[PDB]
Amino acid sequence: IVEGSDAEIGMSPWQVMLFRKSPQELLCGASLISDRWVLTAAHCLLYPPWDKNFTENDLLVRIGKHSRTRYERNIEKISMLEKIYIHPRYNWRENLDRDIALMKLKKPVAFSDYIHPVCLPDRETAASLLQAGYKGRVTGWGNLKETGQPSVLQVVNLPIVERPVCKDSTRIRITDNMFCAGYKPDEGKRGDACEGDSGGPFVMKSPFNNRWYQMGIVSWGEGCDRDGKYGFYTHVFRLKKWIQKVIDQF
Amino acid sequence: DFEEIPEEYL
Amino acid sequence: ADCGLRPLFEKKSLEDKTERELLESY
Amino acid sequence: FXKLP
Ligand code: NA
Ligand code: NA
Repeated sequence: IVEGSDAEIGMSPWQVMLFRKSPQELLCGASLISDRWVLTAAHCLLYPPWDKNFTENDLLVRIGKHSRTRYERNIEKISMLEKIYIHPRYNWRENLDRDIALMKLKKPVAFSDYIHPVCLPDRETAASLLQAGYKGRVTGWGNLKETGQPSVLQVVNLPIVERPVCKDSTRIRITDNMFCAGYKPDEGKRGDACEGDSGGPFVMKSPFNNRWYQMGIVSWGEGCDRDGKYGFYTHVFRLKKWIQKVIDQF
Repeated sequence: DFEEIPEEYL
Repeated sequence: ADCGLRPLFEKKSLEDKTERELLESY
Repeated sequence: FXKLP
């Protein structure tokens, strides 16, 4: 995150850390949606062009974190996976359209003050919130500038931008399973996710049931916090039925 | 620049 | 799915410091 | 995540 802030303890109970066993690097971010499932960006696992192709036992999932680096000894939970599900039509060759995957943790995790699932939106919910001008919140441990690494979880609240503006800011083909958010070079504030944030959650707070809903997944952006450039997130509600379908189908 | 993690994890 | 009510905020009726930004744009 | 193709 760029021009963010540090997250208060327990601010993002559902924020997950995708981590490789060897070397011991933070691959990407993620989110807890059940006691058995983590939701991420497909391109965190699978990205042929950079020879990326991770497996079940190449990664570990660290829930409950706050410090980026430290093994938070009594607070955090480290879980083994059991099965990565990429969308069937993730488009890694063209524009990363349908950048969404599901993880089945080896065993359920237990909730705490610091570990807690985020809701998945419903049509009416996606339908009253996913409106330009409305702010959402991104969380992560990624670079602090395009180009350096945070001590603690970072946070930044961004506006949703009308699709015409997102479209006219890139030469990349923008699909329906995508939304963009950020400030325009003029609104006077800034911030945006960056490398290391992908897989991470874009969440909104319901003004109706005071609940938190994940509306997007940090996807891509040309750079991090460049003027007249916005971040692109996977539209979780549009990929909804697929998501249900795998949890139930399995 | 991570702290080792218990081998219980690998 | 007791989802999206944080133990340390909503459940104690405690707010984080930038959540009112969010709500004020709705 | 860093597009420009
Ligand atoms: Na365009
Ligand atoms: Na921008």
